[PDB]
Amino acid sequence: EFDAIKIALASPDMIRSWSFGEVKKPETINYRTFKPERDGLFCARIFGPVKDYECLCGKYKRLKHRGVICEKCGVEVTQTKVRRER
Amino acid sequence: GPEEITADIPNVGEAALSKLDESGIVYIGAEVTGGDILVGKVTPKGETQLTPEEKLLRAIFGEKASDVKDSSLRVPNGVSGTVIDVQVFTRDGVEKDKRA
Amino acid sequence: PAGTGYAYHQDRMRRRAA
Amino acid sequence: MNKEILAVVEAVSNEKALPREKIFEALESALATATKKKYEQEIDVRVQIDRKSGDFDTFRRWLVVDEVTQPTKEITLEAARYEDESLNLGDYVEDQIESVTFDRITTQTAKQVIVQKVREAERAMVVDQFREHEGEIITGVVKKVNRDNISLDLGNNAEAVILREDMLPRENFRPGDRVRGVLYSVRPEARGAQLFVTRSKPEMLIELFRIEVPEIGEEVIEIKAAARDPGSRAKIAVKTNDKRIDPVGACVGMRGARVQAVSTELGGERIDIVLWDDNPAQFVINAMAPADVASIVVDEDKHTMDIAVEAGNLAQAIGRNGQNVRLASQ
Amino acid sequence: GVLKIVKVYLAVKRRIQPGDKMAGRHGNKGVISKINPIEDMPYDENGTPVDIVLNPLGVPSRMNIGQILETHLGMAAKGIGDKINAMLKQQQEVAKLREFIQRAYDLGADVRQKVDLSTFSDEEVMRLAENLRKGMPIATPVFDGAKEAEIKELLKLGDLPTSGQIRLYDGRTGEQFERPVTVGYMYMLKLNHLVDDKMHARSTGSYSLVTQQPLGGKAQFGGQRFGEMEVWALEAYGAAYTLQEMLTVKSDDVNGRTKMYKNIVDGNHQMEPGMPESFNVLLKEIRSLGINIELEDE
Amino acid sequence: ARVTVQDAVEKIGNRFDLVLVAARRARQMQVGGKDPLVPEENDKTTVIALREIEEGLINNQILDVRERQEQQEQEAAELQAVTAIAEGRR
Amino acid sequence: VPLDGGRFATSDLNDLYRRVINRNNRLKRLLDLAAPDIIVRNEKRMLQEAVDALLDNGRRGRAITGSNKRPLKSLADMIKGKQGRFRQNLLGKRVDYSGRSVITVGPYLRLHQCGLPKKMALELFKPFIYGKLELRGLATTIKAAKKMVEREEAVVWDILDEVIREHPVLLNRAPTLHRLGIQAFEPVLIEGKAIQLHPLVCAAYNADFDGDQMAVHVPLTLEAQLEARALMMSTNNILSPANGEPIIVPS
Amino acid sequence: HYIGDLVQRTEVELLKTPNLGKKSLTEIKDVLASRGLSLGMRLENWPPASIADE
Amino acid sequence: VTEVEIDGVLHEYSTKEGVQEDILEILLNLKGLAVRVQGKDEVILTLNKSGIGPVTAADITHDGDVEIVKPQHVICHLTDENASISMRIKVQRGRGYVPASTRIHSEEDE
RNA sequence: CCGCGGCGCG
Ligand SMILES: [Mg+2]
Ligand SMILES: [Zn+2]
Repeated sequence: EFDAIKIALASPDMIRSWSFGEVKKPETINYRTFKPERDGLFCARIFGPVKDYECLCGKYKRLKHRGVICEKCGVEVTQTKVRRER
Repeated sequence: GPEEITADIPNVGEAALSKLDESGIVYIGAEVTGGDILVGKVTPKGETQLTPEEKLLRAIFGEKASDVKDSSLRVPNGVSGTVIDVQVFTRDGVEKDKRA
Repeated sequence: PAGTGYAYHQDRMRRRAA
Repeated sequence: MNKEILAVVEAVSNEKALPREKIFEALESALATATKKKYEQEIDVRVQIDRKSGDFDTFRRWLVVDEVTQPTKEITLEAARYEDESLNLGDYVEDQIESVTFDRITTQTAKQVIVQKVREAERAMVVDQFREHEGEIITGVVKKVNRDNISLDLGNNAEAVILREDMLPRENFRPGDRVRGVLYSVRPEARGAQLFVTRSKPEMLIELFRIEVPEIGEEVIEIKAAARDPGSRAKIAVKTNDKRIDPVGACVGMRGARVQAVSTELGGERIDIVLWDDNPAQFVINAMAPADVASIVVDEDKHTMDIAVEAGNLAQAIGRNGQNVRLASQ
Repeated sequence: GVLKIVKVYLAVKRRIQPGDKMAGRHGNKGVISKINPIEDMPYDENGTPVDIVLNPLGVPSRMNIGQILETHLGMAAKGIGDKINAMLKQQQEVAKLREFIQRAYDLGADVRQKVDLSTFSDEEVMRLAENLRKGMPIATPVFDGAKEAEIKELLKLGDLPTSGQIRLYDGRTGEQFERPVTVGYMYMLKLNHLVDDKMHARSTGSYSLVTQQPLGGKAQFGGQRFGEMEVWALEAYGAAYTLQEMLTVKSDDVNGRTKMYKNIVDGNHQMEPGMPESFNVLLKEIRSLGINIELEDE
Repeated sequence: ARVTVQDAVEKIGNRFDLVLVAARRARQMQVGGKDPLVPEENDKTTVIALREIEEGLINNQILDVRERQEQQEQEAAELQAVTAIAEGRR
Repeated sequence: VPLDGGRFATSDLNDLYRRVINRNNRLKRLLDLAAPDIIVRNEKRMLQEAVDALLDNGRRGRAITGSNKRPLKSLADMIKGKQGRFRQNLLGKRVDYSGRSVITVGPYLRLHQCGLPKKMALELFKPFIYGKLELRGLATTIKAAKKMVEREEAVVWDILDEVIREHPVLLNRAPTLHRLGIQAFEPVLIEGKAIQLHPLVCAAYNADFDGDQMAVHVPLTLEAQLEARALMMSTNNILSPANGEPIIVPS
Repeated sequence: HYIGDLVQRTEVELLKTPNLGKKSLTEIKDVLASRGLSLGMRLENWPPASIADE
Repeated sequence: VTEVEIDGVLHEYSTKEGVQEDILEILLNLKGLAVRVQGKDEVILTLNKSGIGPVTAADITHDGDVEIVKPQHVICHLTDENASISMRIKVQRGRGYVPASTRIHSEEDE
């Protein structure tokens, strides 16, 4: 699905165009309820849900719940595989 | 929560839960094959939510086990043979079973 | 583009990418 | 006493929806079955369990027969004289009574079976709302996909199912569609009872003759016939009661109010109502609409009429597959 | 932070099985190939079947002549015990044994070892003789090996040919070989490199988590690891589609393998080219250093 | 049975073209079933192609001409099918 | 990773990101306090060098402590060296549908054939088994076929013989040297855990019988079998690719 | 006194004594659970026709 | 013999008081034990004996057609005053060589 | 599961 590969230095604006948010907290995972903290090195609104098509608040567990972002958690309703590339 | 050894594993046949004693440890000298179970071990699954089953059946039974995550030790594949020995240590200040 | 795939790639650069 | 049974009965969001003793009877019988399965001797249990004050009890049924039926707690005529000469085939008196059981293994059996009994109580509430009217014009929306049918994760405390022929074939009940109709058959489906939305039956498409016009259901439209194909078309004779006006337009709506709108939920069908009159010739001529009758004859000595028609623009007089003539004679 | 430990000890009575690793005392390393029924191996004129068949062709190449001498001694050694076995079986008087055993231990040149059984006992002598039934054990200091003539002399104490080779008969054939063959009693070891725990195979199981390849090791169902040398070895053939298939479907393409798994059970064998996400992963790591890298087109 | 491919190699003067045409031919047998052009001895389609190519009656262009005539025949058949469907209303 | 007892281990990169974000937070607080220039220079220099270590471990700052005295794995570590990404994971992969064991001689075995343990055949070719039993109708579901094959009914062996009778397999010795270092054969089923091999091929492998191990891979697609039978058959290669000497010498 | 004597009576005729307790009636199910009694067994007097060891 | 049911034992790798051998030596000795039988085909043997001394096949209780070709063959040795040895021996008629591993095909009674 | 070192084999 390609014919050539290009390499170059990046611009911070297009770098943040890759980015979907800034990390702000050094906290990795909440203890005794192993979920990521907001704006941490692991996160859901920045990176994605751990469970497929299940928001952190868990008010959407359905195949036709697609693309919508909850008000309780800014988390999409999509399979976890997107976290490999986001 | 504290993990616990028990003679009870869900979603498995009584053939698997037959070599065990009442205390969850296989008998001395029982023949065993690959894929079999050694000791039933369960870990706190975490409530994290309450369902109508957890609303009522837990209340009806009064048994607060209630839905628990399995972590029992299973025979690794390929190896087979006979159990020769069971050795157990418990941390000081902790209860002990009959085989001890 | 060395072995049997050369015959495919021979078609590949001929038909398109040309 | 335990009083946890009383608390469960007074939970009571799901407890009060069913009977207050629904948990003390159905779930108690499920627990008794789980305990009997947990017992190597499979004693049939007629659970004498009550949640009046917390005295959770049980009872083992005798299953009294002339054989070893329920042999763990069986009775026979070999003790009939010891049972006051009342032992025969059929009785299920209390042979014994259980007391209590924690039984974590039977708690797994409970997660397998008593949870299924909670689902069965949900099914009992589902059947009480899927066809609560015993057949009426209700709507339905599809949310689940199933093969060889059209599933629907819809309301009415249950699911819904649409057959490939009971619904619109070209537009099945799927994500982005809705159905409306009447179905008096609501049997036990998978994972509990379910409703039935089928917008192709006569009670779905032909029933629009009294729901489409502004005065159709108010006994102001004498709809003499209601014939319609499943989500395909319709050509039926609908008149006006005690009005003597042309009700073909009334059944078709004013400026397109009931022509393309009477079967919107049925799959988007195109229909054409017929006309009628006080004479026996105009009705026969119009019942096969579109039909052009230049002559008419009828015999009163036999059940055979002569509705003459042309053949140029009268392709619906005879019909390629019975589209207007079939709904004409009736 | 731990409540209890449960230790289980389990035991396996594991026997020999062809393909195992076998060796002696002189670097004559080898592997068992086949086990055959008793009658197939050659047997002497006295009916006794030989146990081990070894290839003589390892001898002149590796210059391991010493094992031949050890074989001659082993044949010589077992000869002593057998006659002793014959003597004791027919319940002879102990003095007949004594001198015979006295013949054994005074044989050879002026060795420093001197023994006299007449000073030992009677019943202890009988007990030693009974313990002696399985061949009279011999030893030699490292740099003091007994001469060949001494070996022949000890053979003369036995009743075996001087040269140390016997005519043998093959069960399949039933005829003498054209050249007599040397036989004897070898001492054989056993090695922990068992074939059974070396054997391992993997159809399909878990994968890595950081990337999506199968693991290694016989434990936890590891797979074989395909190295680079043999990648160029396939590249030496025209093995284009084989290399692409093996490097994409059965290694990286998560969606691809699932489709093929559906295809295989359906009787289809059509490969689906995909996108190696390990390359994508590496791509993102390259993207991690703030240097833009991208794919130009489709 | 079949042991080598030397006959097919001397027939089609390229080892690489051989495998390509054989793979195509075996594709038309295994998927979208047709008949073999030689009696078999209870073997899969892979060996069968080697028998077929070594008998000197399949090459690359033979497959090409057969496939193009088959596709134009099925295009014509689709044409009469569409015309018959249209005439069904007529 | 969820290790025992709810303890979690992770890559060193997590620690680098943690220290970097912590030092950045301290710096951005120090912007608001308006600390004297001596203080802020220390903050910016340790932040800069921590970022440097995140890009490349230990080259200047000697961030050699993850586990004690074990250097932390940096992004430069992630690519460089044998254990990086290219040589470790891209040119060489790990594959399924493969096995390994020790070798042995087959005297009755023809040159274009290889020995094969039955157990590897049953374990390996099960995807082919699942389809054919469903084709025969003996099985009904993948669950049914999987359960049936794991109790080893006597009927499965006939189907397994059928699917293997006309299928090629690959043999490869781990110390791979040259083009003959991999061959292809038509397997035959032999009981045991060893692998029989035609001895004339052994000279080409330059492999002894001292306990050498080698591996098996299996092609899947039609074109894969066609390439295997066209090229990597032993009968195809009887001359050395290096020079015109034969490679089938009795040894 | 014989196991075929208590089984000489069938699944009806073995009610010659009502002095058995409530648990004994429950214990009578064990005879039914034995698959040889309380099912209609009828020996000759002690032994049945299939209880011959000739 | 094909299987043994030594009383005071749980598995062949444990031991029992009063025996100066281990169970494996017992197994190999009875492996080297030979019997004669004409009529019956799945004969059952047993032995009960106390006292210090050698143990021979002649000490086995005999039967009608069950015979011992070499009655002086040593079985085991007892050393303790009160070490009553007891077992029952299961002997089968057959042909050829078969390993104990292949008995796993039973899977329902063993 | 994540990796460092050691040993052994080829
Ligand atoms: Mg070697
Ligand atoms: Zn959520």
